[PDB]
Amino acid sequence: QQVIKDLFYVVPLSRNCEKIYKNKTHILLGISPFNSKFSQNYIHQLIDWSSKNFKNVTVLLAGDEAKNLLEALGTPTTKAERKVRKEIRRHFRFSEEALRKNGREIDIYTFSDFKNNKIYNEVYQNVIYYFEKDEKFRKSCLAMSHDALSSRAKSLNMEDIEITDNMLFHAVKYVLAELPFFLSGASILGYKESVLAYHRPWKLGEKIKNSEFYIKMSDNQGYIILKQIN
Repeated sequence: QQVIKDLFYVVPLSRNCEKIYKNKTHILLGISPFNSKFSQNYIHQLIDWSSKNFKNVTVLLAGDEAKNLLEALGTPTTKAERKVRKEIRRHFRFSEEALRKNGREIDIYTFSDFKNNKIYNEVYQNVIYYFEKDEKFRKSCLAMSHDALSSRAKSLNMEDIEITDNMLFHAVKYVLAELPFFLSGASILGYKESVLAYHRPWKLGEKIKNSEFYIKMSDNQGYIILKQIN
């Protein structure tokens, strides 16, 4: 189906991201938790299009710190942990169905699955270091945290809530834990190169690509925005 091959229009973060995308070596599909965009049908579209276009496909699901997003928006830890487990199981089920339909390996991980991986741990340590020591990087990470909480506030219908600093610093643990895959997902997983793919721009990535921090993306890592057009 040429409809499937053209399901998405790709917008690269940088010209280097475009080259990695055009090499079609590997795509990492970021599935955000507690986001109504990621229905069964949409996850199938992502994987169907990825399977026609890329040599290798991997799905990234949220790890343990997804509970922080709920704990910030008024969920006690017990309910938050159960809601995360349920959400990850559903994301896995839909992703596995579509990978299987395409004759693909069931290559699905959470960002918590790499605590014994030296690349993940060392990039994570770098992210934590500059979060503590570079106010500019810290501010950008806290803005990613604000974005994640604002979206779910609207999504769990709670837009009257003030987003406090304590909310931001609790939720930024999610941002810091996911960021190594934005920076170095190919090297963490073991592919020669990769693009992480998502449906929204990554403003911090634009700054990283503008050489604004000592935090850098790996040379073999790109980021693409997936749009759908008529």
